[PDB]
Amino acid sequence: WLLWDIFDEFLFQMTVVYQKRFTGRVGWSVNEGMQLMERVVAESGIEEAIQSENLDEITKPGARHAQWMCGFFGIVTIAKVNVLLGDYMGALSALKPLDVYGRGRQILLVVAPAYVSLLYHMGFSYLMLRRYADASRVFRLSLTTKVSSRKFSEKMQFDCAYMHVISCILGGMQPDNLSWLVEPRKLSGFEDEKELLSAGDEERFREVFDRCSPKFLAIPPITTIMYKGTDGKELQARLFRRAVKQQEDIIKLRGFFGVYQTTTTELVKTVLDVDDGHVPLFAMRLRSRQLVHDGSSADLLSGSYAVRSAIDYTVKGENIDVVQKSSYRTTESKYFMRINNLRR
Amino acid sequence: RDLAKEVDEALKQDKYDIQLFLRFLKSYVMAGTQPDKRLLLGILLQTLPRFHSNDFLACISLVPGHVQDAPYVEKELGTIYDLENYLSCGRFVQFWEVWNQSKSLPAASPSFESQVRAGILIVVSSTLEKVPVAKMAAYLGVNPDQLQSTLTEAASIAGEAVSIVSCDTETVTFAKSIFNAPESDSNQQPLRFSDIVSIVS
Amino acid sequence: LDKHLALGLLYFYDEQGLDVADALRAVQATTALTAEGEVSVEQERKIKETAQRARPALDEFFEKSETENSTYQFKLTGSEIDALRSNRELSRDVLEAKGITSNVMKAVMELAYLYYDAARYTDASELLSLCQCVVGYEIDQRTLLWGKLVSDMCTCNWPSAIAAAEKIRRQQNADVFEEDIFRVANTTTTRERAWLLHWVLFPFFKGGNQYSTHLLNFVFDIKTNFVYQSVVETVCPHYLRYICAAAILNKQRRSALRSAAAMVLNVYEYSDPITQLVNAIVNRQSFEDALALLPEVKSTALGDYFLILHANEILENARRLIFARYMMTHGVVSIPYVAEKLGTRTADAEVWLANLISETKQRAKIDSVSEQMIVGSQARSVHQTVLDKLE
Amino acid sequence: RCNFATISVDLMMKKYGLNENEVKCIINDIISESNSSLIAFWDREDKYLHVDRSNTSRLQYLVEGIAESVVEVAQYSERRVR
Repeated sequence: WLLWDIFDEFLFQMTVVYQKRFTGRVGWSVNEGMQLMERVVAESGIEEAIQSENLDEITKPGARHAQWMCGFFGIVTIAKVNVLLGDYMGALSALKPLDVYGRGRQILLVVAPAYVSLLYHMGFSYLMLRRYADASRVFRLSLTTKVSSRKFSEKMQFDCAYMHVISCILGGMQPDNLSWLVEPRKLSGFEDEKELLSAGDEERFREVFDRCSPKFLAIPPITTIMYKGTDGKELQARLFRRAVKQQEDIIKLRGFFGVYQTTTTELVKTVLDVDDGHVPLFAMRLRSRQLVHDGSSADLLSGSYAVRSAIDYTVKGENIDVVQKSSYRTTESKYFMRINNLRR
Repeated sequence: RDLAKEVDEALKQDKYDIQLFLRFLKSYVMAGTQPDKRLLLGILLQTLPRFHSNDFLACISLVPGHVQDAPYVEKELGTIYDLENYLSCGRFVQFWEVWNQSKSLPAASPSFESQVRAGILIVVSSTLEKVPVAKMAAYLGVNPDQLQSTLTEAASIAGEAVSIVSCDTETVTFAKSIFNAPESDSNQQPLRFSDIVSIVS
Repeated sequence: LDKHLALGLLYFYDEQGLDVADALRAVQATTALTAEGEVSVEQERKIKETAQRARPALDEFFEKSETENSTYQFKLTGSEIDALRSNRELSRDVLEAKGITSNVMKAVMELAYLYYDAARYTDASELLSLCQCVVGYEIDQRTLLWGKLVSDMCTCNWPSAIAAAEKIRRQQNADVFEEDIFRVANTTTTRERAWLLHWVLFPFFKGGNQYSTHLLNFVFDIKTNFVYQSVVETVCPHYLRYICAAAILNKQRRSALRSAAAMVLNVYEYSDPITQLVNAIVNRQSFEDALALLPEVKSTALGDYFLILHANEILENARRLIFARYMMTHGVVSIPYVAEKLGTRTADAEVWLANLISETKQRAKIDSVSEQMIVGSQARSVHQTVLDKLE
Repeated sequence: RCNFATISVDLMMKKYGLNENEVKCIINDIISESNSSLIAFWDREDKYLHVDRSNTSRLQYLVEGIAESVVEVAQYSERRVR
């Protein structure tokens, strides 16, 4: 009754959908709504039934059968894989979007809704692969106007925001302001939060952890029930926590310097003592590996240790030139387009 | 039944495939009455020659908290997990001081020691540019003499070549080098001017 | 609230530190003798610390102690106050929601209650707190208001203090503001201000909380609705000096030095000078003189006035501030002459400067490879900034 | 034109033109700044000012362009309400 009756109804509905999908190929159309709604409901229904392997494990090989049979012409075949991949995500796994992406029936035709669904999964894959640099760039940009990118649950906007926040924190990047009244104060807060996370807090690490573990598993939520789903969440949380902790330590080493990029040995040693309670040759050894691509080990007798980190690209005047090349091209491009709208 | 033999062979003959292992782990996640200690330990002990890799993250996702907790299921998995973290974070010295060889799986892998060293060398080659011969040896537990006889090759990327320095600084191995990952033709001064004049005129 | 003028003189004159010999005609108008315990006695403790001690203090102690053992035995007409005195549980209970008044009256209660001091002081505060909330009571606006002031005064033992801190910013600020037609006049404002200062900054006395330096900064000041007219009238030199010290100790609101500078000048109407000089030179900005002044002032005062307590922090903040300004622009300046002044070997000084830089109040790198501190540009990138602003 | 000053060091007190002062407290307070258009990299050790104003006229030109942009921006804000 209440929650439980609705669960049975969803499980029934999904089983009937899989039966129809296996039988036919024209039981869906190329309307953006149907493919998105089916995916969201399927992901929700798998997650809800966890923890209770007896349902999900019976559902998944029948979802597989429907997946391996092609849809009708259009992106409908891709849509069936996107459902199957979504079911896999809720059942734990996040490395198989690579297999899905490479599939030879999804490079034949690509129409924008199925790209978005694939990209969502691929973004989780990139996070697991620790491709912080690539993920953050894509996520930082807003969604491109095509046909759709959400429809039925618009919590997808928050989902995208959450993933960008995690990728930026990992990669050594952040927002800048350009919006409303709120965004100044918000930006300042974000910067502070990142700094605190690196070097101290406790509470920031807790907040970061709670947001992050959320994305490894993917969301839509289970809908917490006392018994079963609790145990589910506990197992998941511990596994993710240990990994995120290890990543946090690497970030902290990569964030401290003697306010120079070509630090003297003594400055490095002081930074190592502040970072951890060990001698600063033991931790120098750990820093030269948990801070990537450093010439520091070779600087030996030299004492010119370097430890480096990324800096903003070509400088000062070049940044102005890049803007003005864009401006030149835009003036021409806009002129031609304005003429074209009245000449054809 | 096939997958289990493939894990044993992956130790025993020094083979690896991520997708087979990922499937086996995906079977374990879905049905948690299937897992066997030795096979899972084998998967973990084959992630240790494969570092640096996201293989470890894939294992973390697909094996429940209870299973990777050592006293709950009474398996060596947590002990392995600690060793894995020590290898991955470059804490090679710590790994060596808690080293064992009395487990059945290391015995039933010939050349276990060399495979672990290969994993360490992969981590060094990716995240360091230039390493001293002695420093490199201290990561691997090996004598620097025997290390030289392995490292010296005519392709640096297959085995880091000597860059001998008489007196002064210690002899290093090349390995990667200045501006092999910093810069992408950014931050030298701009060559824009020639382009800028041409397109406005 | 409020009052008293002789008491006020005793107060501020001691704080200023010129002398004590002062009277304090008293007692007036805490009460006679009612809560707590006594105001005069608190002043006496401060006096004793300043400079030994004298006849008034002895008199005050006697007054505090008795009237009277017999009266003490007599008090209470029933039917709580007990477990030492109060009924802690009852105090908690009288909010949630209890608000519609059993019997009616606590008129006889007041008569029984009034006694006092002894001082006894934590218990006395607790009892007062219990009386305050009934809530419906009857009796009274003004009597209750006086009671609120007493709670604020003492005890400053921290659970009472944190409670009183919340009460001051909800109650007292509102009370001062009009409407009600027309209250509270100059004396009340001055008295309230004095009590707040005593309760936390650090006179000698006692102060600091966590953190309410902030509270002091917030109230005397802040423009919605304003006064600062009250502070000026009629002639609070000691208060101004204390405010300067507080600003340095805090070390920011946002606006910090500028606000302080404006407040300070107020050129000669009453103007006390040792703290004032440190702040006024620093904000203006001369760097030689300021640096010298800060040790001299620190050593000179102290003086009396121990607590000590906060002033170690003040010294550190001040040194950091002078240096941060000195770096900023300016050079592209070194570093050995910085190290020598602040006084230990070069590396400790370098790391100290690096800590100023690491706060994102400056863009700088330090070369320890030539002992030069180098600042960015950033203050100034001119054309580029404009392009960004437009787009 | 357009600066430089402290020409030299000691002369700066001497010709401007009362002898010889606090020196540093008077000279620093008069020069300081930083508000408005930039001065200084000031080195007090050698008592030499390395202004590097960048620039007088260009700043004014940029100010005119900013001023023109704000009118147009506001004008077009009202049009999109309408």
